[PDB]
Amino acid sequence: TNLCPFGEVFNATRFASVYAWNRKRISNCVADYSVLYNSASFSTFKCYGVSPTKLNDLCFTNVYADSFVIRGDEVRQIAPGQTGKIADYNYKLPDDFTGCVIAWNSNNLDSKVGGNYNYLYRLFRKSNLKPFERDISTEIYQAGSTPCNGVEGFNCYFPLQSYGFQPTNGVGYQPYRVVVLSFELLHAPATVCGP
Amino acid sequence: SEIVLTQSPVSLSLSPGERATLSCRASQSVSSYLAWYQQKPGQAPRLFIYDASKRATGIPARFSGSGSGTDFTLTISSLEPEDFAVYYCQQRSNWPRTFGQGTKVEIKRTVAAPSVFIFPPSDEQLKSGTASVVCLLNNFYPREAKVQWKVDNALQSGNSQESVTEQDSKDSTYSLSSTLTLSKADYEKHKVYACEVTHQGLSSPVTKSFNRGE
Amino acid sequence: EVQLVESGGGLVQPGGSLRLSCAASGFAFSTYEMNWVRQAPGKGLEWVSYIHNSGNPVYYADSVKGRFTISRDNAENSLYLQMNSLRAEDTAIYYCARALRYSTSWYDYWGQGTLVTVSSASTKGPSVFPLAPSSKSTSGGTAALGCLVKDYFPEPVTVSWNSGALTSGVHTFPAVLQSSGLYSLSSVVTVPSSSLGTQTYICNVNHKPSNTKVDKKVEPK
Ligand SMILES: *[C@@H]1O[C@H](CO)[C@@H](O)[C@H](O)[C@H]1NC(C)=O
Repeated sequence: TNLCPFGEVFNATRFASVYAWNRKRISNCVADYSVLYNSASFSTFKCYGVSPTKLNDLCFTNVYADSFVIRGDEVRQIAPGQTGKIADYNYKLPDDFTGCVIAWNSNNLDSKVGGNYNYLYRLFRKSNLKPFERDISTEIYQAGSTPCNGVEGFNCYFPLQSYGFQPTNGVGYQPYRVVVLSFELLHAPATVCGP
Repeated sequence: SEIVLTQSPVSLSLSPGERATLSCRASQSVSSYLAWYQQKPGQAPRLFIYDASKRATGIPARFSGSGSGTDFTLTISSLEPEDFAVYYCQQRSNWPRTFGQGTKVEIKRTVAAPSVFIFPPSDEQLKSGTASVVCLLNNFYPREAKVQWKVDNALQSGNSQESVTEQDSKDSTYSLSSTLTLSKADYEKHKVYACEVTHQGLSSPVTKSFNRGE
Repeated sequence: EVQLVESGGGLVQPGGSLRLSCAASGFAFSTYEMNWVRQAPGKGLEWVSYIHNSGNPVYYADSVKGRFTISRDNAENSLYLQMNSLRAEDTAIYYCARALRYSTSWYDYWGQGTLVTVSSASTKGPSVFPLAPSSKSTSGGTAALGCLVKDYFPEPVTVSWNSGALTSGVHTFPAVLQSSGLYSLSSVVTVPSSSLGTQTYICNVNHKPSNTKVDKKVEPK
């Protein structure tokens, strides 16, 4: 009767930046997923491939819990077949995504008077990320003919940009904490059933 | 080894709209790791040029820099009034990021003799055991001025102490104050206190005088 | 708005210690290299210490090794400098410097700086004496007058005239450190020759390290 540690993910004091999105593995435990949606405390709870209800009657080998913070008008990008700065350069989901995307407003926790600049997103990148790719490189982005030589300047940009969340921002500009559950069914006898 | 950056010249006096060139020589090769800063009095420095040719954000085009190895030049094509300040050069090829000792760019101007005022000690200060006599040199261009105190027409040295303002933003002049501090006992031992002032704008050293008992 | 607020300065007895703190806001402080730069009064710039955004690459000026140590908090966005075994040589304004990403030494943005003064002298307020205008000055040209601010140890003083209403012609001179170890300073203003009995001029001398506010009327004798 080992219960899956969802409290560590959803109730974490600090969430990671989207460019450095954190990944947690759920294995060898019981996950009663129904308490998650049958709580009505989130603003987005979509499941793809699998169905959110009667979802805890299935067995998987491993469950991945990806967590990060984006603003309100980028939550729609956390979905299969989406485009945008977050989907292209920060966090990409496969077209064949089977799993659940969970988000809720976190203006009370991640916004500060004068701006909370701890949360970052990747603004410049040559090519789109592959699905489930983490790019933490902070190399100066060359957008011109002259070499940057590691110094930001004309046509040489630092790849990461700060959200600067403020409590008086618009809802689309407000911070949202996102948890992505990936259901991976490897060959090993399924270790996360969760009656 | 401490990479010594020696700047040139020590001071530079030019009129607005003139071209300005500043030197910074390194003891050993820094390659291209050198930048230029600008600092106005009572303020933190401001990055202008970096990597010996690249301009910082918001730096106007009239500023430029070149050079490599051990010799570097900063160029202001046409001096605006707000470009008159102190400029430092800094290297990042060896810890520690040593600086030059500064090149100060002052406004060239026409000659102006100062207005001279002498101030006797206050009665309130003489209720203390000290007496301070203050000579004021006001609004003169050439910063080079000579001030000699005279007590019964016998000048001293050591008891005066000078202080010079920055070039006033408006008339581009300098103001100097020399302070002759004496004990009350020695102050009430002599009779006439005078301040002789020599300057380029003065065709004769001007003295201002007062007598102890008004 | 990008901000850099240094604090924690002040007086220290020679051989004591301090800790300075830098409050960053308006930018991703965790992605920047940080530095400390001193400037002694009337002298040039000297680089003090360097810290990487990760924090392990640490360098100091050779003259302050073993005595100074630098630290940074990427969560609370704060830079610190611990100073130990302080000498009178360390008397300077210590700026908190913000370096262009991964140049390690081209300082984008500077704080206003805080003044660290290391000396055995004790805090003392300033005596304020007037500098009365010359008796029988002139008819219409100019007359000069001011206050003399003498014998205050902590260096910053604020001298204004008529509560900031008298600004033209004012010359607040730089201070000079006397043989005693105490600072002395004059502030003078030039005013119309025949306006002395009609108009009143008054100093506003302020010394923050002593909670002192001395106003002084300055009129002829
Ligand atoms: C987070 O905490 C709340 C209140 O303590 C609790 O109701 C909720 O179940 C927790 N989240 C998870 C995933 O357990």
